[PDB]
Amino acid sequence: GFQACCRGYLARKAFAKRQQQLTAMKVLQRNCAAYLKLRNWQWWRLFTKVKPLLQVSRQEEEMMAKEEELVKVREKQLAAENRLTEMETLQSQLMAEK
Amino acid sequence: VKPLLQVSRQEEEMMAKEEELVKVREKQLAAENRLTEMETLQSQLMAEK
Amino acid sequence: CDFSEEQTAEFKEAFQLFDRTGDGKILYSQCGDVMRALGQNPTNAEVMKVLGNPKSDEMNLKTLKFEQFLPMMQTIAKNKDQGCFEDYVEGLRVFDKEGNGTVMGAEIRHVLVTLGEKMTEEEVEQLVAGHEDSNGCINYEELVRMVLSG
Amino acid sequence: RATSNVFAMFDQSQIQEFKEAFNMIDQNRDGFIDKEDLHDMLASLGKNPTDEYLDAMMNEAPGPINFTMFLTMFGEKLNGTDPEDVIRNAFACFDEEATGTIQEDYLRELLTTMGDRFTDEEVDELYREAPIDKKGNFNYIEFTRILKHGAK
Amino acid sequence: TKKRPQRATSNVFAMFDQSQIQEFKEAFNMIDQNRDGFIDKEDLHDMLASLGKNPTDEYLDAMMNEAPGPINFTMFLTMFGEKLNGTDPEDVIRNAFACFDEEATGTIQEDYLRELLTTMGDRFTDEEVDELYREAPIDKKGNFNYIEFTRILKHGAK
Ligand SMILES: [Mg+2]
Ligand SMILES: [Mg+2]
Repeated sequence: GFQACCRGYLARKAFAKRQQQLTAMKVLQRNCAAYLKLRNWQWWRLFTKVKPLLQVSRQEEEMMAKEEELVKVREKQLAAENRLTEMETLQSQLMAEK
Repeated sequence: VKPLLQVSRQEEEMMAKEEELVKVREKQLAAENRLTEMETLQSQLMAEK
Repeated sequence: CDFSEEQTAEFKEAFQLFDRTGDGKILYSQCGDVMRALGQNPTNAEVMKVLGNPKSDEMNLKTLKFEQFLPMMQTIAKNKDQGCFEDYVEGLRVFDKEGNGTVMGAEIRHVLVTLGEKMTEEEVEQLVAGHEDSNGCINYEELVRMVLSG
Repeated sequence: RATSNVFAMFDQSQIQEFKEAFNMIDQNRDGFIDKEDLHDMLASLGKNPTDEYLDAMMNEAPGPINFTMFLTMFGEKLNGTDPEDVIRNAFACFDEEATGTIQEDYLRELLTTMGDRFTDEEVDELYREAPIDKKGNFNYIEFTRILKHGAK
Repeated sequence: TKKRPQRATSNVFAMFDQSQIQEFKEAFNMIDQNRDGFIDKEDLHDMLASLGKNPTDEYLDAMMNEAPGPINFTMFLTMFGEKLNGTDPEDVIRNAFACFDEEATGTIQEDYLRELLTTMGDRFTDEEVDELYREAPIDKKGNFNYIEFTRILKHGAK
């Protein structure tokens, strides 16, 4: 009687994974469907060469990322010095102990 | 005109973030080597104890 | 049929998700998967009974439709031999030695593989997965509570 | 087609990039694209080639291509596609271990056993102009960039 | 005939990085008063009046003669690329100076640079070296790595 619930739980869980997986494959094949006719578009390959020249990202994402990354790297760099100072004391303490 | 540029002024200033990040990253990378060096010395000295 | 059309529409939509069957059909072996995914908790014996006691080779040389699958689910929902979780939580206590609401995972795996209708090693592992602890024990109460919500 | 506001189709960043591109691809900026500007751009980009076959596509749109018509013809062909982040998130469904590569035969089987069944020819056409390792391994993490034609 | 011909048809990516083109576009965005990619005479006139204390009239005529007409982003970029043809990046000269300096740093001395440009075996005259000396920073000798020179030349340590 309990094995039925365990077997059904797997079928229901596996069915849920297939439901979301089926919808995910739709976006994959759909994105690839239009890409076929779009791949051979003379206006696409020509325009893609201009996108690197525009760079719509600008400092809106670079400044925010660099500013947020600098804080994380700053604390990480300072954190390394903290661990280094702690290890220096242990290394120096062990030297005096040894 | 390059020294001014109201928009490019942020670009040069934005480069300071990458420069400061790269500079801070250099200290972090060097700190990692020093951190591992102390670990080897601390472990080596601890092994002698 | 004693079954509303509201839930019947959702049942048809769920059954149409398989697709991989040539057309609006369903295989004999895959019938249990679709019968257990929509709801209920039929057993292997119940599945073989409602299916008319199919032969060993008949489980891979024939396919059914939805007109025949609907009455199967109807009978499984109406006529059933399952039970509430109060009896399941009390059944797993037979293996509890100390009696602190915990049981070894290996014992549960062995009981599921041997005792009962038997289960493959690929299913028992996924069933016992997630409830790992330091002492290797799995609380039967939490296991049953999680299986009931599935 | 579904006629509607051409601005509501593309996203803010997308429409901004399209406008910035239209403002750039123009030797004589004036809200009117002609064959001369396209020919000059092609000559400057490909080292002075001359493809007289591209002029046979102007008849598809009503007269010369305008920025409005340009956005319209971009949206009529880019329908169904989505950004790269969502594409990577959807690709992350398979594999599970997240190795960044999937077998080519497995991808072909997936593209012909659920949803819109893609013929073998359509699946093979996606490999007639791109690299591939001898050990299979469809570098999806790297193929996401080539999908947008961000090379060559 | 406002639309100019193909005029040579020089590429805009012979050996230039995306950062250079981005900086050039950002600069053109400020000069063009009409904000449409048409650097007219009035645009450069106002630019010079604001920066270099107004031109000498003939500057605008010379700039117009040196251009095929209403200069724009693409035309200006192509002209500057053709003018920069043959110039190598700054990293190349930086590495060359670093590997040539015997001090393992990359410095350059005035007295040593004189011999390197003259007695080494070149066609450098007195004025050729005097111009380089005048173009140097506040110091006429490179007592530091070859970085400040490239910075003041390109206005960007990158
Ligand atoms: Mg035009
Ligand atoms: Mg203008």
